[PDB]
Amino acid sequence: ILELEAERELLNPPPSPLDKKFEQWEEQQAVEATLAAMKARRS
Amino acid sequence: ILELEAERELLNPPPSPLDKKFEQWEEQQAVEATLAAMKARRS
Amino acid sequence: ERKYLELKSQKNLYLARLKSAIAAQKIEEIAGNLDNASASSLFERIETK
Amino acid sequence: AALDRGNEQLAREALGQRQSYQSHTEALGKSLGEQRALVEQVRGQLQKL
Amino acid sequence: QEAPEDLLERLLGEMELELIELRRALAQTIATFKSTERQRDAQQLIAQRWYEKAQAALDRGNEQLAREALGQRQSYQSHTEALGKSLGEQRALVEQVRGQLQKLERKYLELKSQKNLYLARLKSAIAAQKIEEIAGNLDNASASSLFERIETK
Amino acid sequence: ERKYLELKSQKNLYLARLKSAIAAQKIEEIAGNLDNASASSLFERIETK
Ligand SMILES: Nc1ncnc2c1ncn2[C@@H]1O[C@H](COP(=O)(O)OP(=O)(O)O)[C@@H](O)[C@H]1O
Ligand SMILES: Nc1ncnc2c1ncn2[C@@H]1O[C@H](COP(=O)(O)OP(=O)(O)O)[C@@H](O)[C@H]1O
Ligand SMILES: Nc1ncnc2c1ncn2[C@@H]1O[C@H](COP(=O)(O)OP(=O)(O)O)[C@@H](O)[C@H]1O
Repeated sequence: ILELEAERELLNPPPSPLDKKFEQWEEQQAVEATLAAMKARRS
Repeated sequence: ILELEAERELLNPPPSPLDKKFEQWEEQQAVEATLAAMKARRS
Repeated sequence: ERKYLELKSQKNLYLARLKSAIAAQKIEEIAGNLDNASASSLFERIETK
Repeated sequence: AALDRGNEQLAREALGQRQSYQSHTEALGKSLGEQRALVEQVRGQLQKL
Repeated sequence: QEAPEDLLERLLGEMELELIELRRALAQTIATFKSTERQRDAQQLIAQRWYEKAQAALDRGNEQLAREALGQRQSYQSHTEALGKSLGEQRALVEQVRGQLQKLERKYLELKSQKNLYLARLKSAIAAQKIEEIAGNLDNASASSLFERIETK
Repeated sequence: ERKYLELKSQKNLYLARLKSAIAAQKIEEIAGNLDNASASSLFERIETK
């Protein structure tokens, strides 16, 4: 099982942890900015 | 193992340490100059 | 007899995992990634054509 | 916007990261430069022939 | 020796075939690296059981019994330490291997992307030589140009 | 028996390293470096042709 899974990951380099950090790091502002405007837009 | 690795390096002279020094020595200004302009271009 | 069942109850589970991964390998190699630009992805081979 | 929150440290990695990509762009730009003027000479031979 | 152009096509075909074999082999290395690590966790779990058992072993005041458990788990701890060191060297070894494979693949393309370009130039010039010798220049007046040979006829 | 496994668990690792380096040597000699200008690189041999 592990033999096959190893081939796929190498042939398709998964995202680097730094890229993962940025992706989630971006979403917090998006939800907070929308939530920040949620209170403002409603009031 | 070491026998083969020895042949490759000799037949393809790897960069000299002085060349390595210049390469990294150059990048610091490039990132700093871009970062120096990053603050300036934004503000 | 008690020991016999504990094996069979797991054999089906392993086969399912094996079928899942083997298929996944088959799918991925046919990914046809556009970025290859080497004919390894059949799509880019078409684009060259 | 990496340091827009004041997160200067994070922006350091990005600018350092993109330099590696820039190296490939410069290498390819030079490679095409010689090819561009090479084929144009070939076309002249075919047309004259 | 053969024509230099013919070798180029054959040589790369061998090169591409070899690379995937390297890719396949490296995967098997990862399997053992992961397999032993999973195996390592099992042993310490067993030692934890004895330690957990030894926690209440003397809870009844039975200090003597707990002596055997703590002495027993030391043997297991030895294997854990031995394996931890073994993985440490393997972990940093394969990572170096992956770099060679990735660099080789990047270097591989830069050759193929140019091979087709060279062949086109070779076919262009070789044909040009073939055309020119059949130029049949009228000025030769020596039968070298087949046209003037006809004129003599 | 305990000593037996410790050997087999490493044999596969050594073979992988051996296959990696042997292939690397095969690739490099076919590098076809443009700078040779001596026909050692098959590309420059073509250029002379
Ligand atoms: N971030 C990326 N993710 C996946 N593939 C990429 C990425 N960047 C570049 N590539 C492509 O991966 C390919 C690997 O080269 P090649 O050996 O021809 O394909 P294969 O891996 O199928 O053999 C390159 O041609 C390149 O265009
Ligand atoms: N300006 C010119 N350009 C090309 N050919 C010429 C010119 N002036 C004369 N010639 C011809 O070139 C020929 C060369 O001689 P010959 O050796 O018989 O032909 P080849 O070069 O095919 O062997 C002469 O016979 C002559 O008639
Ligand atoms: N910085 C360099 N890196 C690699 N090769 C170089 C460099 N500078 C020059 N060369 C080339 O290396 C070649 C070595 O000569 P030669 O013995 O013909 O090739 P080989 O090493 O394949 O036998 C020279 O012909 C030269 O053109």
